[PDB]
Amino acid sequence: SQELLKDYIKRQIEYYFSVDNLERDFFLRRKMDADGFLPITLIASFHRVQALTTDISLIFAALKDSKVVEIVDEKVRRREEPEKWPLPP
RNA sequence: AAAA
Repeated sequence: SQELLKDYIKRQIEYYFSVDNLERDFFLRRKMDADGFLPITLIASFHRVQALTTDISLIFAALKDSKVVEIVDEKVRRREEPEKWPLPP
């Protein structure tokens, strides 16, 4: 239900944080802090996430599971080697 | 917003 919806949200966001996407996603990388973190509310605005939900708690819940990303407070980053990805704004 |  919401469980199915959470799975779609989780895999969509995991794609954004995949190496294959990051190698070409200059916008996302310019919005990273030096440690790789982005506001979860920024990710929430992306078209394919917004299509699935506008419920921020479901977005947080969907990412709690994830082995691809790490959450610290309101921010999210790729778990593996996040500091290699940020770019100048 | 060529899955920012």
